Amino acid sequence: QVTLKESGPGILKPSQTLSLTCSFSGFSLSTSGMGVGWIRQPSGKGLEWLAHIWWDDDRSYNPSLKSQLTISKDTSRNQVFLRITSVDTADTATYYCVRRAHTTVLGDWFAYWGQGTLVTVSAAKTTAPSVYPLAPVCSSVTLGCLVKGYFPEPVTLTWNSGLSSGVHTFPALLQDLYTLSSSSTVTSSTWPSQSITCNVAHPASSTKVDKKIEPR
Amino acid sequence: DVLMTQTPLSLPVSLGDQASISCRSSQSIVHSNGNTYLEWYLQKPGQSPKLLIYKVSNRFSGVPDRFSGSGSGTDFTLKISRVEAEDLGVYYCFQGSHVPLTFGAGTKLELKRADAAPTVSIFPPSSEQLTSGGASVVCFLNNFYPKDINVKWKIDGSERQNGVLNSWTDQDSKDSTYSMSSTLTLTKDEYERHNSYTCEATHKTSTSPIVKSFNRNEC
Amino acid sequence: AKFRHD
Repeated sequence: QVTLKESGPGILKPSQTLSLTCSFSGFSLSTSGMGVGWIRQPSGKGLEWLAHIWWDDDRSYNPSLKSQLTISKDTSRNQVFLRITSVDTADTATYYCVRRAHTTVLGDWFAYWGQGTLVTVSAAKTTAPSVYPLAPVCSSVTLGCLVKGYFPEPVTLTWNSGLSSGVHTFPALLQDLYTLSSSSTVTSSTWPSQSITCNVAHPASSTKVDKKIEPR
Repeated sequence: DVLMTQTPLSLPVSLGDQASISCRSSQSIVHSNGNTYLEWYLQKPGQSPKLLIYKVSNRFSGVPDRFSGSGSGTDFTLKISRVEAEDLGVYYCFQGSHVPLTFGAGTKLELKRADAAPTVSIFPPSSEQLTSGGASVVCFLNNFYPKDINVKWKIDGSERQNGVLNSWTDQDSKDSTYSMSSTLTLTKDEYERHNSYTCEATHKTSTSPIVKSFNRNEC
Repeated sequence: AKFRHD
């Protein structure tokens, strides 16, 4: 069975150096024809190839990033490394470790992919969310919650209403900080009579808020 | 770079239906050795890409015979004879002959359902937000089909572009619809300089935009 | 340049 595990620092500041390690098994990079390389994918974006290193230390780099990139190996330890100097927020991505051979027998293709490692590049400090209850403007009613200006991810947002509700919680996005929103749609008889609470947890800032939506 | 152009980038289909995706390259992807390293990958959410097809037309392991590839030079196609539930995801073509190795932008193979108009809800800034000097207006546009929607923010009648952030969900697992949230963020002073706030959406389900609005003075 | 293939 062939395995590939990426490891990295998780969060990194702009201008500092990214160092990535791939640790593999079920094959050796001393096998002539064999190579290991790297592909990245920004959240919700396409795949971009970075570099490939061969059994004999020949490499290819993505030429648009060549001044930033250095690929290396340790065949004895079953490891391959990638260094990206002076990163910026656009270098935020899931980084995949991939095997590829240059002979038919050994598999000339991207068949084996690691599960990938998320690297976030940000100057932000740990910041607790501002949680804002969104009340309807003056047979089913829609309520909302706005979770604004937090770092790092994740936030968990759950609703406490009072029998048949539809929840839409939207993927976070950057504003050096994150913002998320969520809607709940309940029956008319449910509100205002009985309370409805937006529940937000941001573990990194020790944040656990239960926000009641107060009618207008 | 060798540009890999996929057509379309969003392909709705019914189950049982045929599908096909085009891939055209900037240059020939024939290697010096005479082979054509055109590959096709499928990526599902949370998971890494999986190999489907190598060297233009060859099915990889575990790939059912409903899948096929064809083409030569700069023009390629992947086909699925009958689409099944497991086939839904992001398909990428890929060239591996020239440096750098390049993927196309990705093609979302998505589900078809009956048209559904959005449910639109507008929310004024919270008392909480105003207290701390900020003013966001939020618009939820929920459970629509198809995914194409035109959202516009209007303040005192006129369109507003700056300070808008949008978030979209993936196709809903339960009802196959799409949802969208839009937030317009102003300073508190800017917010109190204006009275009429509108979230306006156009969707193929009507010829007239869905209009939701409030008046700051009436809150 | 082109990628390595035998």
